[PDB]
Amino acid sequence: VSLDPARTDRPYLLGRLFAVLEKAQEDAVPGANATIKDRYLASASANPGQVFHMLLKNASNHTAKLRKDPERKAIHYEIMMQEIIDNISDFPVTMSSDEQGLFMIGYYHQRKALFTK
Amino acid sequence: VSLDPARTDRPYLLGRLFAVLEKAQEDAVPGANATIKDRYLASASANPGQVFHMLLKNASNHTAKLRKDPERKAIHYEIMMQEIIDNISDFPVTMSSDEQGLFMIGYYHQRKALFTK
Amino acid sequence: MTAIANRYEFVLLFDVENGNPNGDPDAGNMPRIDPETGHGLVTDVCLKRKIRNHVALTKEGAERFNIYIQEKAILNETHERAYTACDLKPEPKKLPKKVEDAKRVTDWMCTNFYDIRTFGAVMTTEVNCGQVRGPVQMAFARSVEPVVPQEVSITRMAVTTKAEAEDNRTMGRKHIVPYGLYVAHGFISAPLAEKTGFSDEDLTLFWDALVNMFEHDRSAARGLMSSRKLIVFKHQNRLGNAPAHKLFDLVKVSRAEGSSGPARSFADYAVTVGQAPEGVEVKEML
Amino acid sequence: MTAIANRYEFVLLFDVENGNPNGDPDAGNMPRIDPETGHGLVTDVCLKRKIRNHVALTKEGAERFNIYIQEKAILNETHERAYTACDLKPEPKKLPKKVEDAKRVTDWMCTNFYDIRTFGAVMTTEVNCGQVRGPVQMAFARSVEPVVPQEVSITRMAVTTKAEAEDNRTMGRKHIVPYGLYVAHGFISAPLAEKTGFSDEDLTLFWDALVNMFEHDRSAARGLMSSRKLIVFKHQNRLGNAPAHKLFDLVKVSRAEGSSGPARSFADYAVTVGQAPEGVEVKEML
Repeated sequence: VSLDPARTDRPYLLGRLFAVLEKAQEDAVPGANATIKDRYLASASANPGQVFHMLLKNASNHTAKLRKDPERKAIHYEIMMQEIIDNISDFPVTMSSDEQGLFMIGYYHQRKALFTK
Repeated sequence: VSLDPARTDRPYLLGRLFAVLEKAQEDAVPGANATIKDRYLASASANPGQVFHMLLKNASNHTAKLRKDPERKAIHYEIMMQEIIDNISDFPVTMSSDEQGLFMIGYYHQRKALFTK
Repeated sequence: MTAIANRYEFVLLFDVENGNPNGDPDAGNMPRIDPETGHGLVTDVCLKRKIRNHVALTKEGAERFNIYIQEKAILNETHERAYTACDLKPEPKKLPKKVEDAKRVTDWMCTNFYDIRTFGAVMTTEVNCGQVRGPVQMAFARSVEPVVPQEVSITRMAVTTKAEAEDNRTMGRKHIVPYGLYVAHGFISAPLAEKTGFSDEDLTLFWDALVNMFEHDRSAARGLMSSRKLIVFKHQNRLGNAPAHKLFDLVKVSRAEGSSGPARSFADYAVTVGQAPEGVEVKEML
Repeated sequence: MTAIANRYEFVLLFDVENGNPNGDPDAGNMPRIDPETGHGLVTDVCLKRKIRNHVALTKEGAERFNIYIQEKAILNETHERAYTACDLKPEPKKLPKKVEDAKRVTDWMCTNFYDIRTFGAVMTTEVNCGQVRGPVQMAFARSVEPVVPQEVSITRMAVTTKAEAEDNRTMGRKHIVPYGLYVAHGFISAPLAEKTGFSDEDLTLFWDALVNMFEHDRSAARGLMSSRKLIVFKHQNRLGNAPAHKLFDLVKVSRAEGSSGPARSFADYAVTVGQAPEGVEVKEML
């Protein structure tokens, strides 16, 4: 039992997306006291459409920044975003509690994978 | 300890998760009134699918609280959380009276293991 | 005094907001729940307590409307009062060996005490006046959806006791329910009523008590509670014309169109009632 | 000191800017939220605290306006003082068996302490002085819309305590809400007031304190807070004339036209008040 690239359930996809935004941010800005996780974990799971919209602004800004320097990862992450955001039809305003459980699994699963290598 | 780290039985896993959560919380906040057990034991058993996702919020907050300090155990717990959850495909809705018993077992074995030096 | 002459069934609906409806005296003080499903529960005793409270408040000692001084009284005294009021020598463990006076040591009660007339009581006690069954009965209340109890923390200015260890000096807890909707069932029996005299005016007062129960109940922990619906089925003869379970099935509750995940208001639900057989009369506007 | 003779309800509105309205002591010190839906919450306890503060400040300890819960006080001793004032000594666990002595200690306490006269207290400690229910009650405050709390890192140039590297600067933190709008409910009951002598002058003082609450508690962390609206419903009888929930539905709040982004000022909202039923009077004190 591990990460399934084919689950195609919306709250699972949202969890994966969250996890990889965390990872990309990490590489963006070293040395931060607090991660986006610590800041937004709860909110994200309660109000998808609310926040998700917001975060992508900053992510855009960052990837804009990061092309100057020769270093890359971040093109793999931009592709990973672009896959998950194409599979997600739309952003729910809110999720049933039981669904907020499944969101945690997609996050953890995805994280572990990225934890490797 | 009698703990079997390769059982992979869902209720057993759940119980281990519970125990680890409890330990984390305990470490976070010395001098607390009571334990997680005391507050949420019943509910967890009753409805695993509704409570675990709330527990994991607080877990994060505790970890955050901890890690900033030289007592960076709390990184070690998070890795276990990763490992445990990894094996789980989804949360149950309901549990039989039988797996409830199993659930307990897992809890206890893990508890003793943590308390080992 | 003229008893009713028909059988009755009814259904009641009510909800809560950020409150504790009824604390479990063993589980710390958490709300009562179904251990298997997580559905909430409310004891009937609670409801009856409430009704007695309302009656005492509204009637204020009017004749034949006493409430058996249920608060903190020594119950056995009223039995010997019935014995002495009936001119019968009080008998601790046994009723009089005289049928008429034996029943009188209870009929005195029935005349005096409304709640005895309605629910009955156990009276075989260390002063024996017998038993009563009660023409009115109710069952447990069950929520339509699972509930998730919450707990919060409290500070304190000061210290009660000689806590000389020597800010925020103390913790405390509260237990609450974000939202929930409840249902209940009840019955009324005419043959038993004939045995005590439960009459029509009492029935009207009972309806009023049900409508206005919660308004006088405000407290710290209670939160906000209110009643929503009330449907009454009235058979056309002393013995009903249909089974009870068939009637309760005519009422159905479901989510509104705008489901939107967690429920937080009455508006989230839709309520509908079917049509009854010929022998049953349905009045819901109460 | 006659009690009031009508039943009341009211609604209160307030907002915050760049501040923490209530840090609840079990999540670092983050502002409290509903964990399923992301609306913010404030406890009644806080509010009550505030009101006590304001009364103490304004009246300056005038007679019969003392406050019972003072900072780091000891309660048992106040109980004992009441006992001696009514000229009795306490039993280690229970009130005096003489009903009049218990009535005198309780009446003395009620007469002297304003907050007891208004909210009640649990005096069941070693020095037992009884219980009070309190005529005034309040519910939880809930935000109109979801809130998105933000955390701000800060640093200190000076050094706390000596170590190996100690000018090495610490990082501290602040938790803040950008903007938010809250709603509250309350009730007042005449029958309980009759048990304590809660008079109308106390009611006017209560209104005054409620409108001017926030103006004296400026602090580093609290940001900017203010009160916006206050509506009171007055029943024409010692017992109500309509259900409470119907009244609260008369006041609606919604997006002001043209608002697109997240709310950032009071002006982004629109508020209206409906027409009250016949038996109720509606006033806007603020």
